[PDB]
Amino acid sequence: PFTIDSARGIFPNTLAADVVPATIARFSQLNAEDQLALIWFAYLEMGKTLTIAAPGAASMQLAENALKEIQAMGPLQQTQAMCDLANRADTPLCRTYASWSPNIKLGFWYRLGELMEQGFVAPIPAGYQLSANANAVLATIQGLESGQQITVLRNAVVDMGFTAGKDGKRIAEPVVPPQDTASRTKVSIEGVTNATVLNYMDNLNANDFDTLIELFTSDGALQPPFQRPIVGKENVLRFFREECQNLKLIPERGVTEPAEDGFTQIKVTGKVQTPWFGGNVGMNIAWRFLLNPEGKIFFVAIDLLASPKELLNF
Ligand SMILES: CC1=C(/C=C/C(C)=C/C=C/C(C)=C/C=C/C=C(C)/C=C/C=C(C)/C=C/C2=C(C)C(=O)CCC2(C)C)C(C)(C)CCC1=O
Ligand SMILES: [Cl-]
Repeated sequence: PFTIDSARGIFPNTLAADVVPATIARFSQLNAEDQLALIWFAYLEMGKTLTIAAPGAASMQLAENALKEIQAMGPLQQTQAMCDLANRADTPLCRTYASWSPNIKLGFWYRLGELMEQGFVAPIPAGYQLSANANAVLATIQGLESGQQITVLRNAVVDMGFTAGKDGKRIAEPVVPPQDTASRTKVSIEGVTNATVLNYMDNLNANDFDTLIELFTSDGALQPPFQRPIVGKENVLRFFREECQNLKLIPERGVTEPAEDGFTQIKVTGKVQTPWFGGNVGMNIAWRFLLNPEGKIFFVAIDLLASPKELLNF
């Protein structure tokens, strides 16, 4: 209950899927052309059984100029531009890309994937063979659960490009209006009646970010899977609005324990769906809450779990 960084240690039994950042670190070592080929390979195979949802119209508008610029290049330049993004080179295209929210980056690559499939953007060279390190990285990816697979792909996409400056322009999709109160569903969590946890889940499922943020302490933090804590209401609300639209949280069961100084620690396990895959991918998730004596959220961590065997009382 003293520091955000120490609260990171609550529920230390929770086995997170650290194969995801491990695999991202291996991927990030590879030659840029192998990075592009590997994801092409993974994308094609995954597309045999899982269809990515189409990017939103606003997103496509925001990426359109950059996409047109690439589409106007000769093939060798197209390949160089994509390598620039993978290498995190400092170029105008890489700076534009870095200014984008994850969803806009994902929609940019969604479009390039379609154009490569159609032959209008320089495809991976025919008969391309991955490097020794890259073939093993792909093998690991293809052995993971789909929820882990899609998280590796997102993290590879978000990592590309070049950030120059701390207070650089941030481009994101417009904020969706919250769900009308009448049509809202309420979660049920075995073992957990805590109103702050239930209101957390219900407000996020309704895209009601202004209500959600009011659950937090001023200095409170939210820790997304495999990322550092996002600290204080402005940064956490920013994150909700830019990155947390149209999720479906399906918490199942939890446990509630006292913590030092009248705090309460609560662990919930369940599933989450991203709007990119809808009901076809259910990620296995834990939430770890540290609530102050008044019930506000001092800290919440969201963990991608190593296996369904990490869900409480499987
Ligand atoms: C790149 C590339 C390509 C294309 C690649 C493409 C098109 C790849 C596309 C990949 C896509 C669309 C991946 C989407 C992933 C989404 C995830 C993991 C969302 C998780 C959300 C969670 C867990 C949120 C949970 C949350 C909960 C519960 C909270 O309680 C609080 C909020 C929080 C957010 C934390 C080509 C194919 C063209 C080849 C070349 C190449 O490189
Ligand atoms: Cl998402």
